Amino acid sequence: HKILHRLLQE
Amino acid sequence: PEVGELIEKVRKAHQETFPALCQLGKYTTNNSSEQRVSLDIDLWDKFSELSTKCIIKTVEFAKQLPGFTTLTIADQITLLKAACLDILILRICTRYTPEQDTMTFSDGLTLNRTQMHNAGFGPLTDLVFAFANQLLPLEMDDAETGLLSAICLICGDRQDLEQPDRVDMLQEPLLEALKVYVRKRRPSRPHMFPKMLMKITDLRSISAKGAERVITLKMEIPGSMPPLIQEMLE
Ligand SMILES: CC1(C)CCC(C)(C)c2cc(C(=O)Nc3ccc(C(=O)O)cc3)ccc21
Repeated sequence: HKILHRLLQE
Repeated sequence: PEVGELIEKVRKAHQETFPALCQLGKYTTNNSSEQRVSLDIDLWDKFSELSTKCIIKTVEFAKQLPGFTTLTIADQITLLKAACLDILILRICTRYTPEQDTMTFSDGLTLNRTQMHNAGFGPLTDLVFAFANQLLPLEMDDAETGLLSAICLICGDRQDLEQPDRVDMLQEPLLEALKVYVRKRRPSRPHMFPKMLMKITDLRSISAKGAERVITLKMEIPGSMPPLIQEMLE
């Protein structure tokens, strides 16, 4: 879940 | 007091990630506007792109909900995937115009029932429109729509959660907050709160058929689903 992980961090 | 603050955080979270219909410059397209087809590619392209943008906004929304980012990362992901269609469908139905039988997306794109069908809804179309029609007369505001979205997301019964009881506990204040807010706004109508809650049950039913539609659309569309949609729905 690469994109979702990135969005969840930001 | 502390309930007042929770309501305000959720209202703000929703409002700041969701442009209202009145704020938007509505525009239309001629794409298969009158004839029902199995899929209109140009409409699918616009719809999938708008969906990607809306998923991004939904994540932004989730992150603003008290306690959400305190859950395990695995559970944040599980919750977001499970609630994705529920929240998207609530959002688009919130921008329903009965007169022309249209829904309006976050960029202003306004599609009629036939175009929604043609864009990808298919067998989902009449159920989604039925939902919108039943939603409208409730006259919900940002706080109420935001709270319903949050209750849909922060749900402990989702499969594969690591800490379901903790999710249940986080949901409790949201249910309480909605109950007290709805009866403040509409003191005359004590039947409003449970009628609001059954929209979640309706949404769950629709999103289950939605997951079936994801399957059948994959067979119809030219290439593959956009990467973020894949992450959420596959
Ligand atoms: C299940 C199916 C047909 C296959 C895969 C996708 C494309 C995810 C999808 C998406 C929605 C949906 O509601 N998208 C929205 C897109 C944009 C806004 C906005 O701009 O407010 C709101 C909602 C409904 C059904 C389906």
